[PDB]
Amino acid sequence: QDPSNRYSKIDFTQTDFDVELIRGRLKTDPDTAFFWSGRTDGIGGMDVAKKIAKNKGGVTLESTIDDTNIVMPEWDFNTPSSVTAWEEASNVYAEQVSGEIRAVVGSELRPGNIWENIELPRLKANPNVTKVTTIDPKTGVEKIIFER
Ligand SMILES: [Cl-]
Ligand SMILES: [Cl-]
Ligand SMILES: [Cl-]
Repeated sequence: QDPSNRYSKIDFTQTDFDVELIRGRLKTDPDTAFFWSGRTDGIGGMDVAKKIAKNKGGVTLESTIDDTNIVMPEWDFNTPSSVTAWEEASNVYAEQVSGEIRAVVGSELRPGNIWENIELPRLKANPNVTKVTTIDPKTGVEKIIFER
């Protein structure tokens, strides 16, 4: 659970996934966490979210995973173990955020996307979250979708 134990490589393509081994590495500083899902007019994805987050002084799930020396299984909608691993990592990341949260959300989302079905409900249940603002991945339009 220690955020400073963040240097030794944890490679989940070579070991069994257990989210409790990375709970500390998934911690974030307040008012920095980003989420993302979907595309607008084809524009979006994990890399657009990473660029937007880093330009605004924040982090994403994937940037946190990379920066803390974790390798996740390749996500594939038809490989159950990788679906479960990403769902659990997303849930623990979301459990631990605080303050003002941002999300790069496209107008077209995949069925079963983790944002609508896992992460956003977790954030609404998180008393430490004070605001959720979406950012369109193509246009940059921002909307406050939740403010407690
Ligand atoms: Cl994903
Ligand atoms: Cl859905
Ligand atoms: Cl997803």
